[PDB]
Amino acid sequence: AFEDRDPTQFEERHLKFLRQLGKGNFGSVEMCRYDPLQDNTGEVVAVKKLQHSTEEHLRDFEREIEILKSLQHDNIVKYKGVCYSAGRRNLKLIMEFLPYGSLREYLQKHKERIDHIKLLQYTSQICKGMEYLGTKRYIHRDLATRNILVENENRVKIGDFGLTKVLPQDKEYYKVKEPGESPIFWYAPESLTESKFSVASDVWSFGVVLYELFTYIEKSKSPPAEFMRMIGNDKQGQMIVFHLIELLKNNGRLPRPDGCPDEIYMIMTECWNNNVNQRPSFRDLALRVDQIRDNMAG
Ligand SMILES: c1ccc(CN2CCC(n3cnc4cnc5[nH]ccc5c43)CC2)cc1
Repeated sequence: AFEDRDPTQFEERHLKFLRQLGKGNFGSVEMCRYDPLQDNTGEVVAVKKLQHSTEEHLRDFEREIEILKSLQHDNIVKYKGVCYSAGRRNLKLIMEFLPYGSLREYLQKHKERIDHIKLLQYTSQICKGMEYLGTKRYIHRDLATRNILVENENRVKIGDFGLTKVLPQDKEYYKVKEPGESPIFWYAPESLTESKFSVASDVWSFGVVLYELFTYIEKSKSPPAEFMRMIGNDKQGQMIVFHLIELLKNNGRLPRPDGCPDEIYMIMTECWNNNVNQRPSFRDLALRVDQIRDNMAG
C-alpha cells in the first residue's frame, strides 16, 4: 500500500537524466524527466546537485533549499521539492524547468525580435523578483543574465540562489570571506575590497545586468571585454583586480552601449554609485522602469 502525504519528495527511481543545463564548480543543474507512472506521464523538471561536495557544502545546499522553498513570486523560479537519492544518502533540489533557458542564451539567440520595451519588461520583473528577496532580508550576491531564466516571451525569473545570504534583523550587510574566483566585473567596489554584501551590492550588479541586456549579450561589449579594454588587455592575474578596483573607485565605468537610451544608461550609472547609500532601491527601479514603459506604452 501507498500513501503520499508529501509530493515534494521525488523518487529517484522515476527520475531520468536528459541533458545538462548548467555546470559549475561544486554544483550542476540537469533537465530530467520524472515518471511516477513510467509510461512517460510525468513532468519535465530541473534538478540541482552537488559535485565535490564537502560536509560544509551540503550544509549550504540545505540552506539554499530552505531559501528557495521560502519563496513564492511570479519572478522567482518555482521550487518543486527534493530527491533523497543514492537510497537516501544524497540530496538534490528539484525545480520547475523553464524551456527558454537562461536570459543570456535567449537574448543571444533572439536578439532581433527583442525590442527595447521588451528588455524593459524583463528588467522590471528582475527588479520585482529582487524587491521580493529584500522583503525577506535575502542578499542574492550573483545577479547576471546567466542566472535569470525565461519561462516565455513575457516572463523571466531569477533562477539560482546558491550564494544567497539571509541578513540577521540586526544588520544591514553581510561580510563573507570566501576562496576562489568571483565574477569581479559584476561586483560592487565594497564587495571587491571588503567582501561586504548587501541589497545595495545587488543593486550594483543589477546595473551590470541592465548593461548586459542593452548590449544584447554581444561578446565584444561584455563587461569583462570592455573592462579589460580599459584596464589594459595585457594584464593578468592579481594585477587586473588591482586595476579594476582603482578604476572603479575613481569613477571609471562601462560605456553606454550602442543604441542604448541615455535615460536607461543613467539608471545604470545611479546603480553604480560608489556611495552605497546613494544607490536606488529595487522598489525605486521597478517604479522608474514601469513609468518609462507606460510612457512608451502610450
Ligand atoms: C552550477 C549551478 C548553477 C548554475 C546557474 N545556471 C543553472 C542552470 C540554469 N538554467 C538554464 N536553463 C534552465 C532551464 N530551466 C531551469 N530550471 C531551473 C534552472 C534552469 C535553467 C541557468 C543558471 C551554473 C552552474
